[PDB]
Amino acid sequence: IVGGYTCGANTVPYQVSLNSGYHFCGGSLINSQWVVSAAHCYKSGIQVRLGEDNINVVEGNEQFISASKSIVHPSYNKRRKNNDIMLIKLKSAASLNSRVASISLPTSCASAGTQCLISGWGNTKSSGTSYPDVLKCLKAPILSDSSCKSAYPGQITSNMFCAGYLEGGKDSCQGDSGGPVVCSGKLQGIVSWGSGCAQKNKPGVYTKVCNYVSWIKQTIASNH
Ligand SMILES: [Ca+2]
Repeated sequence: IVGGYTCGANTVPYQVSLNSGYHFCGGSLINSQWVVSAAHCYKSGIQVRLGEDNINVVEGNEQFISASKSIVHPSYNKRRKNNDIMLIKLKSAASLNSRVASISLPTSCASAGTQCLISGWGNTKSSGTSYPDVLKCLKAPILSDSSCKSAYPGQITSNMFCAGYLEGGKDSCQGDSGGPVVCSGKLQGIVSWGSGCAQKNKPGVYTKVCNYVSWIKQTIASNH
């Protein structure tokens, strides 16, 4: 996250870190056994780390649980980043508490101008790299269809929305991928892609979670 602020320990209790001996992507806990992240985050050997603040120090409240299933959308297209969504099933159920909590899936799509909370341990610099110990946060509005598509001619599908700031300076970034965009208490976005980070006229682009709710429900139901 570029241009954000320190969330404070466990204030985003559905934020998880995906770890393969290092932090590489975010995710969102949607029930005690399942995480939503980005398809582009797929790899084998995924460990899910819940209850994190400082990802470099054991502080208490951490729960680490291996992914037992990693399910990339069957239509995920890598070059176009279309359908950038992945479900992770945890080997065992997480213990849910004030510091490890699920986030609700939307019941409808959000609108342009809606203010959301985007969070992550991703790069904090739009020029060069700096990685934070503790979870960072950014409030950002959802942009109009027209603005999103002007920003990224060719590239915007209906499973994508832009959120953030055209003047530059405030964005998600590398390492935030798969992480949450939460608006009015609902998971509406998944950090997906953008051209650099926090660049003028180039806002972040996010997986449109409202289109995937039935797919999410169906995939879980059939992976019992
Ligand atoms: Ca920790």
